[PDB]
Amino acid sequence: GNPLVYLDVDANGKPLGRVVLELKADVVPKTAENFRALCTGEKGFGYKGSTFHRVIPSFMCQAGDFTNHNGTGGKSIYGSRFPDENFTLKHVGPGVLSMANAGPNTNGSQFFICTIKTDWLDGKHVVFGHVIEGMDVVKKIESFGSKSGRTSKKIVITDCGQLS
Ligand SMILES: CCOC(=O)c1cnc2cc(=O)[nH]n2c1C
Repeated sequence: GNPLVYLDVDANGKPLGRVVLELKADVVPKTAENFRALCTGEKGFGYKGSTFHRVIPSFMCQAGDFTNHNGTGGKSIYGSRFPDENFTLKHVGPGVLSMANAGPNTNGSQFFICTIKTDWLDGKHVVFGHVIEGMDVVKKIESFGSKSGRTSKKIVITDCGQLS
């Protein structure tokens, strides 16, 4: 079946809890596999210890830059970037998991979790899963963002991996 993965998240060094994500490998296998392996760290790099560096209330929480920790970096398990697999899944509401990018076919490791429907990203960002459990953690993260995206607490993925 589709992978279930987890992110355990701290804010200012204290645990907020766990976000569980379903990865829609049935729709976007290459994109799901990238995220799954970055969660386990099995290629020798991944999300463990990295941050939510850009968080905008009433929009989304972005993370996954495990190389530069600021939005300029990250890399996929395939190489630095990989193509947009498809745009079939849509940004339908809070809890959608989608790939950040800097234009067509620039997926790396950065991702975002929506806290609202973000329909204008349909056809531009590859949606590849959604929150199964832990929206409360997502709302805490969101509450530490700002209009500019700068966070007001240090939000760290302390642990991550695959549940199934
Ligand atoms: C994977 C591509 O990531 C981005 O394009 C990106 C990453 N981080 C930030 C912080 C910010 O304020 N803007 N920002 C952007 C546009």
